[PDB]
Amino acid sequence: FISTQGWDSEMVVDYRINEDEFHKISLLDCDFFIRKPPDPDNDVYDFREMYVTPPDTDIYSVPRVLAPMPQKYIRCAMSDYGCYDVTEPPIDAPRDPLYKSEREISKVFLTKHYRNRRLNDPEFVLDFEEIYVIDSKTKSITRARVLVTVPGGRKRDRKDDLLVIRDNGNSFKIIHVGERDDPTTVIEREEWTKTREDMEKHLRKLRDFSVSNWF
Amino acid sequence: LSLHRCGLPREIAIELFQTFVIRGLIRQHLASNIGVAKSQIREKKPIVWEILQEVMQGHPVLLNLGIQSFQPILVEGRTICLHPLVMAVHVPLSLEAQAEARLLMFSHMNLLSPAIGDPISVPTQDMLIGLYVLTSGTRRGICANRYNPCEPFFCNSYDAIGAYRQKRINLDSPLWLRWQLDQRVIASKEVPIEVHYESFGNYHEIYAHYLIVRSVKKETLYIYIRTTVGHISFYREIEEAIQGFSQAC
Amino acid sequence: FPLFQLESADPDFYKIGYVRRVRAYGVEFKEGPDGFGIYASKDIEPRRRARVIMEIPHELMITIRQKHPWMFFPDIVPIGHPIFDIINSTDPERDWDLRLACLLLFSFDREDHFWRLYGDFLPAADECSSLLLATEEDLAELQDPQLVSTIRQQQKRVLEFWEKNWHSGVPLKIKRLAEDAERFIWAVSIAQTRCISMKTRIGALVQDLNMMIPYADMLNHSFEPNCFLHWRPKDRILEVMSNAGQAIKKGEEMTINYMPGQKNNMLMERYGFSTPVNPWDAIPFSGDSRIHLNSFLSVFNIFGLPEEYYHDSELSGDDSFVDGAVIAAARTLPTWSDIDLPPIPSAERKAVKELQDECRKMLAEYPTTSEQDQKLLDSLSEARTTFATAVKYRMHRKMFIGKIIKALDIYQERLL
Amino acid sequence: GIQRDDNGRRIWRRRTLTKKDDMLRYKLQRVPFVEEQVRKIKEVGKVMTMDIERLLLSEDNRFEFVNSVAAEATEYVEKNRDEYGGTKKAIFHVLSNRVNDLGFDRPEAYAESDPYKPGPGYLKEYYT
Amino acid sequence: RILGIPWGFLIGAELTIVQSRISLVNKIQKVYRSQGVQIHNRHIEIIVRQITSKVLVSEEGMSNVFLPGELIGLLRAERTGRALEEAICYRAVLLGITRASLNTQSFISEASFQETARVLAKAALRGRIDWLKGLKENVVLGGVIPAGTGFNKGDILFYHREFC
Amino acid sequence: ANLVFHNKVIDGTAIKRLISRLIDHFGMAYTSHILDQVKTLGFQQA
Amino acid sequence: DAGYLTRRLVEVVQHIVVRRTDCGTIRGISVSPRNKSRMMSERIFIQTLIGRVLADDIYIGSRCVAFRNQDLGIGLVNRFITFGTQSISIRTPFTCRSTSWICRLCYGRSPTHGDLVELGEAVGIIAGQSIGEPG
Ligand SMILES: Nc1ncnc2c1ncn2[C@@H]1O[C@H](CSCC[C@H](N)C(=O)O)[C@@H](O)[C@H]1O
Ligand SMILES: [Zn+2]
Repeated sequence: FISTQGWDSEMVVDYRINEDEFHKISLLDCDFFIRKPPDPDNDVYDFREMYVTPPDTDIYSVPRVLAPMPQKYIRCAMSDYGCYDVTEPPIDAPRDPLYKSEREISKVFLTKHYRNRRLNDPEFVLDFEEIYVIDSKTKSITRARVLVTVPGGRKRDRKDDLLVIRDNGNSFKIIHVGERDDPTTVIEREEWTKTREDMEKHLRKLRDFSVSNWF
Repeated sequence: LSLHRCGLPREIAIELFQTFVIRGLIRQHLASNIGVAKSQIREKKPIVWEILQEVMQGHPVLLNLGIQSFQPILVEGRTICLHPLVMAVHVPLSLEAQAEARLLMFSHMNLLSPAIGDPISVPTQDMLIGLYVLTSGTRRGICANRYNPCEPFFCNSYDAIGAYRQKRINLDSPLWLRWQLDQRVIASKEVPIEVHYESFGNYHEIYAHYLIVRSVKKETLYIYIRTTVGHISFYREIEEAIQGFSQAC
Repeated sequence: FPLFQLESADPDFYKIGYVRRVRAYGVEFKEGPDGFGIYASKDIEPRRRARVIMEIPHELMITIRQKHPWMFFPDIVPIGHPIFDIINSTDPERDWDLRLACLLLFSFDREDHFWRLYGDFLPAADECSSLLLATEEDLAELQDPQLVSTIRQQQKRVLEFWEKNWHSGVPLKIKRLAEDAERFIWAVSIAQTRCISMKTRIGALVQDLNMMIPYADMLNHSFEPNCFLHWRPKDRILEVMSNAGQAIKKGEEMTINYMPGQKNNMLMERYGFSTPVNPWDAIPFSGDSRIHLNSFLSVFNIFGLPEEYYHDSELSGDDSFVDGAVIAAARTLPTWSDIDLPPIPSAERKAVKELQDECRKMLAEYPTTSEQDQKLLDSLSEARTTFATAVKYRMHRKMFIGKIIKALDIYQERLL
Repeated sequence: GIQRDDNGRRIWRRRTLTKKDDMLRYKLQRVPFVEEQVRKIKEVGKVMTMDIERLLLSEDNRFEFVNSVAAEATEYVEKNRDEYGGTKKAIFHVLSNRVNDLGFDRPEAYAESDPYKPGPGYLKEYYT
Repeated sequence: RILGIPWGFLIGAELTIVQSRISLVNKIQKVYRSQGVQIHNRHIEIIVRQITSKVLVSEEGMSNVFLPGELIGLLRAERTGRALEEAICYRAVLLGITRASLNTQSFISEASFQETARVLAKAALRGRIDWLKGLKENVVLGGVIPAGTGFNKGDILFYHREFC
Repeated sequence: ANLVFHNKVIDGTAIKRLISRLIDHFGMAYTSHILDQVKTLGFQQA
Repeated sequence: DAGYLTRRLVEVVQHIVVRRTDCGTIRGISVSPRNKSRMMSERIFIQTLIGRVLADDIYIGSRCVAFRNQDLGIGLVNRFITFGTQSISIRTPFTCRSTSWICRLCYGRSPTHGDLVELGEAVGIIAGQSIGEPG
């Protein structure tokens, strides 16, 4: 209907969109709207028209676009990125819960289906080279910069590659599925790096530090 | 001992409850009158101690929150036995005094102090050290591995505890626990360290303390918590205490 | 030797409450064509005190203050939400049902609210017996112009509120509550038929509340209930208690008195139902002929003061005749009383005959009879819930007038 | 609303959850190893402790509750003097009666005995 | 010097008493909070109410209702000021907890606290009456205290049958 | 029972906070039994 | 020195008992969270409010968020901090219409029992112990 492409990055629009012609993507600090062409699987996106709103509000504005956007329809799989906010709220009323567990979404990833194949297609794979990132803090949408380390180049067996996401959803690396790291290894690497720096900082103020070894 | 109970020696209990022991002997016709009932108590006739246990049950005594009410039980020895979170002994005589002792002065309706509303019987000293050691988790980082790295999986918590009983794991050795409840693990509010995203649609989110397995094709959501049997033991003890009390009441 | 010797509700109905501390004792929720109900799953033996039948936590209810200012307990409406402005724009006296309907629709929209789950066991628009859902043809079957005009005013008031507050310019968070007028009318119907008003103490604050209470809004009405509601302030639990000393048999329905002292036209306006044994129903007599109040009460073993009339069922043995209709007859018949003056039998027969003639004159106002209405209900196959409710209403009034003719005939003979 | 098909049986829409409650899966379960704990709770008299708290939830003033219980207990002793003071205590009888009046079921005066006592003369000895 | 009759004394006493209560509670709570001791302000406010609940009839206020130098309750003085213009002139006084304990409504409580002979000599000369409202009064008498469970006092138709 | 799963460490101020929340949520009879069980666990592990 | 003070503290308020439900006072103590001369401690200021009974209604705009004679819980106090609640009027032992007794509403919630303080409670003696004991 409307092409918001090339429009202001934060100005409000005069109208209220019909929300059932759009994908509604809810993040911690915004609602992101991307036009939805009709499709039985409901996973086709029209990025030419996009809006962003404060949560549970109907006052729409054009989001900041930090990368070139797809021009034709594309099929994408959606996954969210964030944390659990598990709290222990104060107990005011009788039988007030001992904890509250809520999910806080800071980023949403839209991963293109390879050649736009459907989920139920027997040849369905994801195209990790084309990923679009919605950020809640900046109310923006961008394309991820992906580093491919799999040998094969553009023409390769996409059934063998694994996407690794690190650094608050900012680093994207495609590796071979045989180079998969154990979850224990991932956790222990992070702990070793942090405790190694903290220990050296603690030991730095000892006056014989410069004539001592790590071991 | 329970929080609401105390132990009294025979020599102290028989003096405190002598009037009731005399009545119990006369009521059950083990003694003809008051004079005879006194001699059996004097001569330590073994039927006296059976009666003393009967009349003591359900009869609270006052011990001098300096003064509280406990349900006395007969104990072996010569000393008064008190539970670790706590000499004059008073036996209420009238039913009005016995009602007040049981319903107002017992050690479980006075769990909060009147000054600010703080709990009174918080574990201390050796009890507190035991919980601290129990819930001090696994060693981490440079204290866990000599070198920079550039664990067992248990289906349920009972299998993990059973492996600990068979000395297959230590109290603070890390493990993964299959979690079949909601995500109720108190942890730092942090995004995943790493997301492993397979091209067929499944992705693994690795957090500092748990792993979540999700998919873009199915509605699956599998949770594995990285914990120790110490944390599992502490969670189970409180949960089984709550379930045990509910079943018994 | 042991070797030689109404459907149950959805199991998830009780379970969603049970996991949130709803407790039911000795009762079961059963579903029939006429709706849900609560029945004794076993023989509830009498005790010295009232027995606890159900316990409903406060946090599962939707309550609003009866009196201004409008505060919600528990407070679920966020500060600044436009729904409060809509609630705040209502008439404090008349629009309690609109305020509850707005809260109810708002509650369905909340993901964490219990009534998102409990709302699926509420009667739908074609299953609720409220006359707010009645068509003009359903109101034509009431045969009561006063009640019909009352319902039309209610439907007009409810509709105008929706049109004023759910116009085109309202926010989406308001539009999605009542997208159509029928959705809002249904919510008001739920509010009217299920609201329980009690005086409660919450903490230190004592106030009157209009409450939507799950699992207690499944208790049906009776003017001789075997249960009553009791607010327990200390833990904020609504108790359903059976009457002290009253034995309740297995399968017996558990009932409360929705509306003490109210006639069937009030029960129809609020709850969309009527009873043939309403002890408060009245009939317009001329007063020319009067019977002896003391004799009529003693013939039928009706004891107590007029405002507490009851039937001593143990003084009749097996006389099934005396019920709430005869008690209503005692209160509505023209009566005389002169302390202890006895009535002359021949003068009382003239009054009984003249009263029976006036009773038949009123039955002749109705185009059909109460038997013809009863078989009309049995012959229905595609009737709206409100149509059957409208027919049951006029049949009950005919059954009441017919009971008066029978009671007068018995009384006239038992005066010898 | 009212629908009858062919044979006069009314047909009606059964109401169902038609919605997902995640509290159903993780809350209607049970721990299996509390038999020892349950048996000790009854042995030490903790059940009556919960009953007393239950009764006090229905009371506006805990001091009038104490007075009423004592008044009821005094009446028991005058009515039947010889039955109280040993295994049956009047105050315990009042409390169990008041729990039973609510419709719940408790043993009379919370009185229980050891079934493994090796005959007369033997006293169970307590391990402090 | 600014306000007139029952307004200079009334408003002046309110300002002094309100200021005294605020500073007294703050001073007390400053001591306990520096030592890490947490006590609800409820308990401290109860004590401070007794310290700051009295006024002293001024030396010039002489009538048949009050005598100069008399210690009267603050609420009593306020109410009499609204109803009379009989030279009811008073100033707020801060009584320490010792002095407040010797100016109560029970001579039995005062005599068992301190200076028994002085308390009893004065009370006996005027025939003082103790109505035993408090707790320690009834403890001395060996009764039931007015608190807790002691609060608020704790043949026709026979021989007239059918002969048959 | 909807108890949170603690997974770091239980020192003196953490156990005091938990008991106060257990009292406010479960009441004193429940928490009194919980205290007895937690006390037993601490002694055994020490 | 602690025992001598405790004896004097108990003596001065030994007669104070909760004797009425509501003395019917109209006055209340005003508390303000945003004094212009010092950033008041939040936790201490919250602790001096929990359990107090309100002496007047509190509004956020046209919406009554807490009613008169409503006791203050942790949820309500956090709401007054979040929004612009400048003055809160509470009932305290300073507002009761008596010095020989106190009512339930002017005292507020019991700390040991969670509900409003019961009739007949010897709160004077409790206050005396609660100050003397930590000496
Ligand atoms: N005694 C009675 N006779 C006929 N209908 C009754 C009744 N008592 C209650 N009802 C019906 O029950 C409604 C009140 S709500 C009571 C339970 C209801 N059946 C439900 O499904 O939730 C009323 O609208 C009325 O239609
Ligand atoms: Zn007061």
